[PDB]
Amino acid sequence: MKNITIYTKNYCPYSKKAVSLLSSKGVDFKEVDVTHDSKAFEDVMAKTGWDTVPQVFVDEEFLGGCDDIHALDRQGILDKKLGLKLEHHHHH
Ligand SMILES: N[C@@H](CCC(=O)N[C@@H](CS)C(=O)NCC(=O)O)C(=O)O
Repeated sequence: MKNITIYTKNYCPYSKKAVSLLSSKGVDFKEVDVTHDSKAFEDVMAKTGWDTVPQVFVDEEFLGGCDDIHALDRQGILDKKLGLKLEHHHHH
């Protein structure tokens, strides 16, 4: 399983919706609540240059926010990013 992390705040509808989407995918993931934690939020802001929640990561790859991960899903490429099963056809 990949290391999936989402940074959230408890008043934010968009972080709640992103968590919901991730739950809907059947993956395990770590939620880091930064509602009350300036240091943790600043550390992540330094990493991405983004100053909002949610921020979603898969093994150090930053996928963005609520809008971004929903766009990835419409594009059909969120599953792959999250570590869901890949199928390959082998031909001789
Ligand atoms: N369109 C963004 C919206 C993100 C956003 O506006 N987050 C707000 C809270 S609801 C925020 O991080 N405000 C700064 C803060 O709450 O500290 C997304 O898709 O993630």
